[PDB]
Amino acid sequence: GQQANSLLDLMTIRAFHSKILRRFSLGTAVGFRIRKGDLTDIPAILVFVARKVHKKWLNPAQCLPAILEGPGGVWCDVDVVEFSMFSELVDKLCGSDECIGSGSQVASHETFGTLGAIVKRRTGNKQVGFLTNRHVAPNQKMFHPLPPNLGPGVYLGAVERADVWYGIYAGTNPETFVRADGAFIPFADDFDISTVTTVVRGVGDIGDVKVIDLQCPLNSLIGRQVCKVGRSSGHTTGTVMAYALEYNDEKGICFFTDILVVGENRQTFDLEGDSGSLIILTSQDGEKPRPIGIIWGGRLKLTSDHGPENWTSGVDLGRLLDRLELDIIITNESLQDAVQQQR
Amino acid sequence: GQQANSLLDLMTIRAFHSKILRRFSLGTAVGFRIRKGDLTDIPAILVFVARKVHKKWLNPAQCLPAILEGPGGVWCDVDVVEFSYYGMFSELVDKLCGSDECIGSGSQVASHETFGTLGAIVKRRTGNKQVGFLTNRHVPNQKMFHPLPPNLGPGVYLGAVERAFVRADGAFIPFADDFDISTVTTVVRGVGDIGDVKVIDLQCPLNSLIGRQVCKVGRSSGHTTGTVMAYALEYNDECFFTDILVVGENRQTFDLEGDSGSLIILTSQDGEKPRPIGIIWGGTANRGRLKLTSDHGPENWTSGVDLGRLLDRLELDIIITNESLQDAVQQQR
Amino acid sequence: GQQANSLLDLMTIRAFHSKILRRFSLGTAVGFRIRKGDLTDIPAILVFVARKVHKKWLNPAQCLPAILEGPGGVWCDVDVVEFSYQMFSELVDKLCGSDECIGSGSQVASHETFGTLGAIVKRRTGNKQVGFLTNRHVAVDLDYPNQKMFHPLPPNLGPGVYLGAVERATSFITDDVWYGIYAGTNPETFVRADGAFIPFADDFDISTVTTVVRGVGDIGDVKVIDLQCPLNSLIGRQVCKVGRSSGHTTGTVMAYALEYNDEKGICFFTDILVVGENRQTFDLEGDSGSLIILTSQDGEKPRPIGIIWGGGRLKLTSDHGPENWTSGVDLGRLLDRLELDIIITNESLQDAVQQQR
Ligand SMILES: Nc1ncnc2c1ncn2[C@@H]1O[C@H](COP(=O)(O)OP(=O)(O)OP(=O)(O)O)[C@@H](O)[C@H]1O
Ligand SMILES: Nc1ncnc2c1ncn2[C@@H]1O[C@H](COP(=O)(O)OP(=O)(O)OP(=O)(O)O)[C@@H](O)[C@H]1O
Ligand SMILES: Nc1ncnc2c1ncn2[C@@H]1O[C@H](COP(=O)(O)OP(=O)(O)OP(=O)(O)O)[C@@H](O)[C@H]1O
Ligand SMILES: [Mg+2]
Ligand SMILES: [Mg+2]
Ligand SMILES: [Mg+2]
Repeated sequence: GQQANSLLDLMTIRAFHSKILRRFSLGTAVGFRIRKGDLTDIPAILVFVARKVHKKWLNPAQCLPAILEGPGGVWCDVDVVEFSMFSELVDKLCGSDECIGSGSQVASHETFGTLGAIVKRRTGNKQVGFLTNRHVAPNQKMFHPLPPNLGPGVYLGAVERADVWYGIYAGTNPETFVRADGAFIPFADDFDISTVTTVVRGVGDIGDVKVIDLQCPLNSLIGRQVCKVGRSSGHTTGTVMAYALEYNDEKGICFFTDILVVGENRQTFDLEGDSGSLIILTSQDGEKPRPIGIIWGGRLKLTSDHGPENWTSGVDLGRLLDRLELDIIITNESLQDAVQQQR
Repeated sequence: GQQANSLLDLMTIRAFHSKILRRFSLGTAVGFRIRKGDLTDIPAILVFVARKVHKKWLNPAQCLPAILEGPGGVWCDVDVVEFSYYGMFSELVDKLCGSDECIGSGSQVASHETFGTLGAIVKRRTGNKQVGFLTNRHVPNQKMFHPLPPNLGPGVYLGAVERAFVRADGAFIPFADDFDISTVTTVVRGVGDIGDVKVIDLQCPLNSLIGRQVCKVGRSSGHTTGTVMAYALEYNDECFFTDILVVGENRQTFDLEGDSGSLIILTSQDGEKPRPIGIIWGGTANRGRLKLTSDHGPENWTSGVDLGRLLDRLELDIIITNESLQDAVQQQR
Repeated sequence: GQQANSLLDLMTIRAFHSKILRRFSLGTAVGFRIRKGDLTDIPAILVFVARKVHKKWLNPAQCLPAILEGPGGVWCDVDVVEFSYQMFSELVDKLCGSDECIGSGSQVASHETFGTLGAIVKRRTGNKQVGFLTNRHVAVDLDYPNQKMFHPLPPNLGPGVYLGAVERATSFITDDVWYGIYAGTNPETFVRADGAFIPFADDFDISTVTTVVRGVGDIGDVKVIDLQCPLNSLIGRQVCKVGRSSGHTTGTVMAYALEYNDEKGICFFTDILVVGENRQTFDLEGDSGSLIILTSQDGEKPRPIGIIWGGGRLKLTSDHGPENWTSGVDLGRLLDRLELDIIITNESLQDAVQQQR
């Protein structure tokens, strides 16, 4: 009966008790216990409650336990958490730059956001396009910086358009369930890809996607510093606080997202319009920063001294690329290789 | 014909001219004249008007006089004030709203219909001598929880509200039969130990109440300090009477919505314990402007229910030490 | 083929190229080129666009040229500007009803609207009535109990004295269809920013009126905006305004002769554009009608040049957000249009009052 040591361990304990944990919680996630506002190294399932109160005011047997035991004697802690812009860089991202890349504004007749990454299809026509958040509203036409009806811009491409077993074994509410996801926009045939850069302007050259391994120690992901560059807030930095967040409505889970990020220094990590931004691990030892997710477009009580903070939903990048069968392009050389290999 | 020297003097003068004063005012109160934004020592009837303008733009019949004489030649000043009915995050507020291990003055109390602040720990003077708490009376029992009622969130059941123009009033919630009173403290967190209620004497000099610094601890704004600006406020739109008027210090609001029921406490000027004089009244909590200086915009004002007169009418005694509280629990029948 | 050297030079160039300038812009004005957030001394036509973007995202049809040449070879620059279409003090308190006099900056209100008194004026001819000048409200219900001005409030809202009734606008050249077609106006929507004259009521006590501008002081005579003199007499000059909502503010004149577009043509014209100094707004709602006054950095008395017109992004630098802009009505031309003279001393007012017929 060993203590949990990985994201998978926490996720199976959380799943094993999910039906009961939804009875007294708004949702759950996995990470490290947060105690007196500070991150611990104690693996835990984070339980989100509408209002966190002292034990004395809870009904008998309404107090969440401190420990949970899953299959095989693997155990973990239980942690209760309450769930209640103008710069040179932003100016370049929104249309004043001579190149298009990560951070650039992308807009349709219906939505607007940030271009996350330049990617290519692994198979088939091997088209070169970009990756951004999947908006929750088929042939949606993407322009930078604005669609024709609102102002000038070039046509980038159309969003590529693409379950019962979720409601069966995950207990999702089929009427309301949404899993945070990304979308692939292949570049239109007549779009000039020589105007594309693989650099992230506010950070610099990035390395290849950092795959989130669910069996490695938790401090590989939880507590890591990240940054993002988006059209609305420019450059911001945050911390990865949790993984595999489940959110609950009255009849089951209604929201899942892979990554939870909180901005540093009680500052918001993202604003509306930053959805699609690349979530990047900042470099701690001199290596190139590596992306881990995409921002997907409530407040979180972390300190008792200050008010609740905004939180950010992220899509696991490595699993997104696998699901869409895409490769990230991180050099101009790789990009020119990808372009000439389009069929 | 001596000048007015007490609250009673001002009020008897005010009553004698009541109809005449209401004809061109939203309401009246008694206190000290406010001149060039500063409090004077000049006893005055405060006349509250929707919009204060220079006399040159007023018709003579609407211009208020500067002096009024009541029965027996007792006289006072008349002071015109622009007025209207219409118009956070800290360790302390967190404790008041549910994270503390005790319940007391400042603690959040809520029902399915209302929410506010617990003002004082009190007991019935006679009969069964039940121990309960005092808060504002909101304008079929309304049974109260800390911090939240079952339909909105977690909390312990405190008790049901006892039911006793709108006059500002407080209400007594006797603690439920199964409530653990050992979780109650008579300390006002953020202020300390308080002394006994300070009776508002209507015949002593005005400077005992008007102009005194006060503080309150409430679930919405934590600790704030202010000044008592007037007594015996009467309002008539076309309506409501409250005992105490407070304006927050440093052009900062004295209360926010949810602070109603908070204890209004005279700060200690010489080393004695601070003494309560009132309870914040709900309604007019967030609503209401008050022009005090022409340098700054209008300021918020707060309504207070006279505590000493509230306790008498409900026949309650305030409990101000945890020893007195332990005793009162043992004497309940 | 000389460079443009006056407002008239820039405006004739702008007219000669009206079709090209209007096809992809929200509007145009004339002034000095703005570069890297700063005013230059380069005469230019300002072209206002909803979003300013890099050349790489523009079709050659939509990319504006940097220079335009008109008839006779006279040329100028073209500058692209990103565009679009409550304060408490001792002064504001006096302006809103606590002062013992009425004058420029005082609050004036009707049953429907409120604003600022601009200037004390008199008719040149006829009965030579004394009154005041304020903005002409558009989209307002000007029917019998709505042209009645009071200070500070109308009888339904509070106390105040009756000042007079707004005189309907007698005109414009825009109303001539023949001229309108040549200028490209849309008749269905076009609005000319304008002022209005309120003659004082027969029983209004004019001895309660002052010609002083509180917060600035005594003013000189109206400064006529000359269209053939060098641009730096107006463009870039610092101005101030006293109004009921924001009290005293200072700004800079950024452009002249703004023409604003809609789907069919020109729908708004105003004479002056002002931007507040130090990234702070020049006006708030209710300051409309305030006198726009040239500040005197020399020792002469400040001179009025316009009136604030009432009821825009104008993003100038990349580090700061968009700034508000203010529409001003050319005072000298407004006075000519309404056949009015401004009264600038309290002795001169008494003369005009005794000279009323
Ligand atoms: N179902 C519930 N609803 C609301 N609050 C609860 C519930 N269950 C437990 N709590 C509160 O949460 C507390 C446990 O919080 P948590 O597990 O985060 O402690 P911690 O992390 O060690 O310390 P900190 O509170 O500083 O994080 C319990 O003592 C109880 O007061
Ligand atoms: N019915 C009324 N409605 C509105 N305003 C009035 C009315 N009657 C008097 N006033 C205004 O109130 C003024 C008197 O104000 P007040 O009594 O407050 O003077 P003060 O306190 O000595 O000086 P300050 O005005 O600085 O407080 C009068 O000069 C008049 O302008
Ligand atoms: N129709 C249009 N819509 C939006 N933007 C345009 C249009 N035509 C040109 N532009 C942009 O406007 C720019 C010209 O701007 P402008 O004339 O203000 O330059 P500048 O004043 O010398 O420098 P600054 O940009 O610092 O003012 C061109 O580089 C082009 O990117
Ligand atoms: Mg914790
Ligand atoms: Mg006064
Ligand atoms: Mg420019």
